[PDB]
Order: sequence, then C-alpha cells, then structure tokens
Amino acid sequence: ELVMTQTPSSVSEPVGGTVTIKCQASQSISSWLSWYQQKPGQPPKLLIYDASNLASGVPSRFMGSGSGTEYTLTISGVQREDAATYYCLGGYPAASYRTAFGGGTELEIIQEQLVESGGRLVTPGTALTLTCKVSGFSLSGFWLNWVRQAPGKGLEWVGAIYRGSGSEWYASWAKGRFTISDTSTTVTLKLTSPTTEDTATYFCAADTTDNGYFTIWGPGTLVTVSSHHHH
Amino acid sequence: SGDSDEDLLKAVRLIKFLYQSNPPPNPEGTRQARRNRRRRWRERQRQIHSISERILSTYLG
Repeated sequence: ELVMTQTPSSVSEPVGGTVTIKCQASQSISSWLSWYQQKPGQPPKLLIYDASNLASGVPSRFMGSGSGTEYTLTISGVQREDAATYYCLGGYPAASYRTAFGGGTELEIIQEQLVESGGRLVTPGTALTLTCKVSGFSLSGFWLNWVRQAPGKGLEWVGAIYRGSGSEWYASWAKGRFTISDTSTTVTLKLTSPTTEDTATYFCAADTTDNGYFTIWGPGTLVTVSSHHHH
Repeated sequence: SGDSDEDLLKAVRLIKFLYQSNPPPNPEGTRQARRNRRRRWRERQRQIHSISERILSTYLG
C-alpha cells in the first residue's frame, strides 16, 4: 500500500560536489524513514535512521532531512568510496500501509550475526525453503525481515515476523506466495509455488530497536528458478 | 477491504504480545538492581506505548 517514490534514478557527480537524493511517501510515515547504502555484491548498510539520525560509524558528510511527506539524503563532501547505490525504507511491517523501499539511486563519482542459507536452483513449481540463522542477539523478540533483490534490480520487502509471537506481515504481491516461520535460532522463508520472476538474492534483516529500520543484514542467498537445458 | 480488518486484529495481538512480553520485574538486588529493573521496565513501557500509538493511528488516520 505504501509507495516510496524515489528520484533521481541515477547521478554522476565529481569529488566534493553535493548529492541530493529524494523520497516521496504515498502516506504519512513521519519518523519512519531510514536510508541505506549498498555496494556491488554486498548487503545494504544502514546510514540514516528516524529520518534525520546518523548510524554509528557513518561519516558526517551524510545528512538526513524530512518535511512531513518529502524526505532527503544529502552526501555533502562526496568521496570515491561513496560510489554505491542508495535506497530509502519507509513505513512499518505492522502498519496498515506496511513498509516499502524506494526505487533506489545509483551514484557514480568522477555480536549480532544473520546468515541465510538454502539458495539453490529450483525448477519452476518446486517449493523452496530459505533459512535465516540468528545468533548473538541480546534481544529475545524483534522484527526479522526478508528482503529480496532480482539481478540488476532494486530491493523489495517480502515480509517480516516479530520473533517472539507469530505476527507475520507481508507485501501485497507476497501474500499467499510466501510463508515466514519462527524457530529457536532460526527463521525460515518458504516459496510455495515459485515462478522465474522469483529469481533474486534473498536477504534477512533485523530491526534491533523495534522502530522499523534494519540495523543488521545477512550476506544474502542466491535463488534461481530456471528449467534445465541440455549441454 | 476484508484484509484491513484482520490486519488490525493481527496488529492488536502484536501490541498485546509486546506488553505481555514486558512483565513487571522480580525484586532482587537490594534497591540497586531493584531500581535498575524498575527504570529498565518503565523505559520499555514508554516505547511499547509509542509504538502502539503509531501502529494504531495508521488504522484510524
């Protein structure tokens, strides 16, 4: 239901130049807006939280703004190490409009552990089970999210589980198709009847504060849905 | 629109779980750890209240 409209698609900027990434929420999300930096073949890293707050270790050059419905990430004194892909995450799993990622912006320049396993080549139809092993969480109950990413495409929120209860929440497209389940040191994701349109890297992310943002991510697991061909 | 009703009920069960999963603390540690467990609990209850309020207002906004 919630739609994060992100602009621009991409931005080429020389070293030192100001970079301005914008997100427009479809609904009033308020403080429920977080920014993530993602590097090629790497899980996203949290940058900004609760619209304006800077994550631990992140440099000062990254600023978060928010005026009601419009949101803004500014990278001020850009460096070569900032050449990555940025996304906004707005909403909450338990919210009516759910939580949704912005399209993402590609920028070019001139303790707690999560591990997902089970990513394989399934044949179209074949049920699949991806399992996220959870370790070192000083937390009993928390949100454990499933985020997927099709090759060369943006991050999508599959759904989440509040690790204590059985509070499963999914995206519009995900409901029926996917099934998140809880265990001792694990959380699974079941693809009941996957199509080729389900080929993606699946990530499991943890919201360690309950404020609706992802602090810890897994390496990711590559899922391929393709029929075999002769050699 | 039948989903939004079940969603709100699911949402309330979660809020209910949250509160039920933050139970009043057991007195141990002679006013030091007893005051710490008291302070800890109050902090968490404030959070549970503000998350509930925010979750809930998406269903009446």
